[PDB]
Amino acid sequence: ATKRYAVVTGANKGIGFEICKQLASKGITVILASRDEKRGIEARERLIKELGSEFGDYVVSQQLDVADPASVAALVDFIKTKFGSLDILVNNAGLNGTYMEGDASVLNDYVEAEFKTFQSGAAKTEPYHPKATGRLVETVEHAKECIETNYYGSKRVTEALIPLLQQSDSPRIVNVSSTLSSLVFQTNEWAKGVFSSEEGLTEEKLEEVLAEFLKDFIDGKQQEKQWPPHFSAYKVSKAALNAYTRIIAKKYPSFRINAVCPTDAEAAEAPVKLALLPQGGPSGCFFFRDE
Repeated sequence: ATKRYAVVTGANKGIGFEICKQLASKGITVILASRDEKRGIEARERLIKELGSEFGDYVVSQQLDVADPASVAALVDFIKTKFGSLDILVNNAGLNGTYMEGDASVLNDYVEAEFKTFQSGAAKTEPYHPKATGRLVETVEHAKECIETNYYGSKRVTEALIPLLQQSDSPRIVNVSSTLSSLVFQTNEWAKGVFSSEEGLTEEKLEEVLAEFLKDFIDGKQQEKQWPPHFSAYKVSKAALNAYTRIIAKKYPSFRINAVCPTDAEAAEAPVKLALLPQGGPSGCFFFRDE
């Protein structure tokens, strides 16, 4: 009933776009934030034409690069000067740390090998490239950008919007994570130890794991030190984001703050429900689709 305002980052396509669609249709006013201005503008255009001209006021595009303090800073001023309030933050902007060399479809063989780690719990530490048709590349620079967006970007956007969110009588923060965040994949036992702590976990300790991983990664010691052979930066940053979700969950008890692993409209249903979470929903939990 009460008019609400939401930001969804990385929302010009994919699941984010569907999150935006579903929030706007429930009467929420959505800020569609995207790394590129025109794609965000075009995404807004398609949503109102799909939803109806009566939603033109309920969807707004604003450019947002989460790795860029000035982009983040510009967005807070925009929400401040146009609306004055914020009730929902959905952190969906994210990077893989990976690309495919050669046949792009071999990626499904790499992803397949990872999900069989779920049904055996035996996390292999030696790299195994399923085909010579394609190769899953994980460069040093992509690992920095991946960590910088998935961890530091989300924290930067979250901390910048907390002051506005705290004037909500129901602030909701939703962090879009990934199944690869599961600790079954953390072959490095120290890092797994840090991430698993429920008491005495600090952001400084999280940042030490990220910095330590990036340094063994520079040094070419990914395998020496038992770091994941594939999706390595991706797994560590999204696992870090899960742990960070719990940290700020405990800091702000009046908020409901959660992470969720997510066609795209159905996968968007789980994060959208958490953005409209009743005041009694949990806080600090990792949901796979539906719990």
